Amino acid sequence: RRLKEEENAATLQLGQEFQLKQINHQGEEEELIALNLSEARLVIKEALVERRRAFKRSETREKELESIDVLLEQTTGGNNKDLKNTMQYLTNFSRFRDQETVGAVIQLLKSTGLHPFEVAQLGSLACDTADEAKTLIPSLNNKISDDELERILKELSNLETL
Amino acid sequence: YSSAPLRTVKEVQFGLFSPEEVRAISVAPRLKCQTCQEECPGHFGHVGFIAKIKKVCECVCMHCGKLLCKTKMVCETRGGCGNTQPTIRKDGLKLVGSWKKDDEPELRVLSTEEILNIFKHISNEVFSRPEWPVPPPPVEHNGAPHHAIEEAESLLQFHVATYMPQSEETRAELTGALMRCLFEAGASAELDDCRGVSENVILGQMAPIGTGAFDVMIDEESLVKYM
Amino acid sequence: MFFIKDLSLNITLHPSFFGPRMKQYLKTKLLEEVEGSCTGKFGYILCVLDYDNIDIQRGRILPTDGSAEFNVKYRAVVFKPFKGEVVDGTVVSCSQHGFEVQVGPMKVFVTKHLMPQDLTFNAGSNPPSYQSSEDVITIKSRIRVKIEGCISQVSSIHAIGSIKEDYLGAI
Amino acid sequence: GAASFLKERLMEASDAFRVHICGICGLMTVIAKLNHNQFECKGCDNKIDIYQIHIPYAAKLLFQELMAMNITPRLYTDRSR
Amino acid sequence: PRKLQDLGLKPASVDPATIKRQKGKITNTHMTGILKDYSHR
Amino acid sequence: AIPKYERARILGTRALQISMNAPVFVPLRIAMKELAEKKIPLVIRRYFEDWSVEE
Amino acid sequence: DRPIDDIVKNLLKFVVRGFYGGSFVLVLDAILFHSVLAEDDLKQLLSINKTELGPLIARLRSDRLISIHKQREYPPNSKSVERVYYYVKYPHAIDAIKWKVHQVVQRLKDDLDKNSEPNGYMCPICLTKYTQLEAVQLLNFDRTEFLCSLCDEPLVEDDSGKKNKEKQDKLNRLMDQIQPIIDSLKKIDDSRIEENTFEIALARLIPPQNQSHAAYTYNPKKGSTMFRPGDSAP
Ligand SMILES: [Zn+2]
Ligand SMILES: [Zn+2]
Ligand SMILES: [Zn+2]
Ligand SMILES: [Zn+2]
Repeated sequence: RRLKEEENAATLQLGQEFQLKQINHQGEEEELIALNLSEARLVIKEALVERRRAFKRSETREKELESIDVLLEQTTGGNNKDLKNTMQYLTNFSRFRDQETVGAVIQLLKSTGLHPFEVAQLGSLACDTADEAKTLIPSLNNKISDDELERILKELSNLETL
Repeated sequence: YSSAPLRTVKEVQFGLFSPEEVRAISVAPRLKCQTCQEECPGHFGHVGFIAKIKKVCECVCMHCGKLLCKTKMVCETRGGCGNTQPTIRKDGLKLVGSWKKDDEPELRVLSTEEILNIFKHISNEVFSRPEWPVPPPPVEHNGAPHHAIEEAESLLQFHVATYMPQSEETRAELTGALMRCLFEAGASAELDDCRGVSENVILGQMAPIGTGAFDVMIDEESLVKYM
Repeated sequence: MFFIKDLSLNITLHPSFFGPRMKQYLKTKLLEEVEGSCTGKFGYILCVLDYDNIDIQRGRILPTDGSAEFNVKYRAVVFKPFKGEVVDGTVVSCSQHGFEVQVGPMKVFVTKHLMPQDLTFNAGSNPPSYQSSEDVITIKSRIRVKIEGCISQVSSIHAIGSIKEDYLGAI
Repeated sequence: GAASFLKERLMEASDAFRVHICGICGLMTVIAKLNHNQFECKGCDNKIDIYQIHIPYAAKLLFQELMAMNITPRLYTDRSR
Repeated sequence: PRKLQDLGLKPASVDPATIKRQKGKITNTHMTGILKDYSHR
Repeated sequence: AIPKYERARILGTRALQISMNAPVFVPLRIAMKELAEKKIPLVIRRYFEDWSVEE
Repeated sequence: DRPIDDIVKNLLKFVVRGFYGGSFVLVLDAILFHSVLAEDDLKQLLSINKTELGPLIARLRSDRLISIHKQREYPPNSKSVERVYYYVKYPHAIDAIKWKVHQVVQRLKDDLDKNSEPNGYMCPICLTKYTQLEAVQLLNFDRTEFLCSLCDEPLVEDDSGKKNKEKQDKLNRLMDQIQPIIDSLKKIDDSRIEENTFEIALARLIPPQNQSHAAYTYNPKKGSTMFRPGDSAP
């Protein structure tokens, strides 16, 4: 008894597989995990080093990029071109390097109560004024005041590395 | 080679096309195939229910589409119009309704448009409705007196009615609409579980009889201990 | 956008791998088949997290094929582009029709009709580039783009970008 | 009770055909451009819910004949009841 | 009419389907007929 | 999964695996020998109850 | 004889003249001057044969600006004959006009909206239209041109980019030329119009000819419970 809403980031209509509420493999309800570029970079590299450690058992941008590239080749198999482009893109477009900086950013933005998608954009796109954020992220409209967004953006730039 | 997952038919859900779906399914050389440039299954393009249609008309009022049943000859105006339902008879490929006066009874022919309109007014909701595709290659505007239009419609209706061991496995070895046989299954939106031998034979999949009454899994607990 | 998604997959093992170490081959198949693959429903599946905790349910032997089908549950980071989202990337190709912006494992195509009227294509500069009074867009130039539409096929994703709106274009 | 032999005779030794079926509607109305690895069932506007099944060519003809007969045999790859 | 109402325009017509189509022996013998029946007042 | 013709299919199923260069822990004759010594790493999922061929 | 009837009559006359040809005006005006006209009488009035009157009556019936009524007649000294009468059903004509006007305006509005969208692409050889999104997945390995799947030939851009102002002008012209209909419809909606039938239409009857064969009367069969489609009014 089943037969035949277009996806739109601005309206927070992310589709069917990326709904706000998710069910993990344990059956426990969980909140959709959306990662900013800095958070995603840490997650990918942390998994790669752990994978490298398992296999063995059985900083400026240039040096980090080379270190990531060598690690990627060692701990990945064939058809890894997509991941190579991703790590290069992530390293050259992130805003927070260390885990402590990322942790502070998550703590800061978790008090806003916005959608997981919107908070990920905030930590992924650099903005100067609330007007720029509002036009770049339409979902923020009628959800957060300009004064609240202005202080958040200023604080976000405070913790930006270098 | 196809990238789509390979599955087995677990259910056959009979139904009936909606006019929207026929137009949506239709792709129109478009039926090398010009539609897929192929392997080509065949692309569609754009009489057995006369007794069912007659029964439905008798079982419901022919003006408001509200349930009355066949013997009833009054709407019993509960919401209703109060009109006296006619006695419907099947003549050729047409339905004729007769009204008894309050002195031969009045007679007229229930036009297919009238029947369709009434059926649309009647309150499976998804797969088969009372109101409800050119096979692929592998398989009134001006004048037109009523007599001419009626003859053309009759001819069109008549034409439509007329138109309607090679493997080691075998080497070592050596109640559903489909099982019964289909029009009735589509009308009732019959769901066939394909649990019988006939359904699997038709669909060319292993039957659940003999060597097929179970599944052979692979166990890793024994594999580790075998070395 | 990047996500962490709980996914499932149906891996198939040839009978040649039916040894006491078939689980190891399943992990290798999962990495060599899923990582880098573009699933249009879930996006570019990038990396697999918890590589030592993948769930391998009991396999099922196909009737005639002889292989064993395994239902594998894993956690992976997947990049899914959405229309109306703002992304940053480096231009990789330029042409009269438009230029391509590389965003992670995805490429965003910006057509002429989606560019401001001020920008004009010019092949005189080597390589060819789009020149405007305020700046010039060419290969290796950082661009901020807004995805105006995505066509997610079964195993392929393509998007069209726009830079006409305010606060977009070169950074 | 030789199911494997029965399937081989019906399919391997006779007409065996592979078709693509939409996951929303069970009809075999999926346009599969396999060269470019693209599938689409126009009518459902979907491209990520396509399954492929192996059925006898006679079965494919019977369903298409039923389809041309105003009968919708919707093959489904999962159970409901 | 239904489509017009949904579109927000007042329809001047209506669906035709909504239209509605609409003793014991008398001992007093010799004087049975002359008298009229004044049942009510 | 309830907590804890078959011979024909198991022999044929393992015979196909052996013919496809599967490891031998002991093609139809090889499968029969494995069954005799209880070295067929398969479980029959009777329709359900899973029963190991060894037991 | 309320002014509402005159207003509706003006709306019908303007609609017929503006959206139909010449002979259509002749046919509908005759049934507007005469409440009900027989088929034979209408032919004599306009001096047009059956074939010419065919398309006119059929087209006007399709848009429901006119209604038909068939009844059996029993002339005193002739065989029974089924006669045809034409008359205007105002509630249906107004509703049909309102919906048709809305559809035309909506269609032009949709066309104007669509034109502002990106042009697209089409293949010169096979004449297959590719959208901007669809063509972006067909570009060759060199990222130079879009290649048709069927022909493997470079695609060519679509036209209609410069027609943006043309559609707006077309929409402006229609609304300027359709203002009388909107004003008439507003007045009609303000008041209420009773449904018209053959019997009611006969009241405002002006006989066309001295000795017309058709009898402009209505004598329904006594005690006939039979009901025909589209033959009843509130
Ligand atoms: Zn084809
Ligand atoms: Zn009724
Ligand atoms: Zn479909
Ligand atoms: Zn072409």
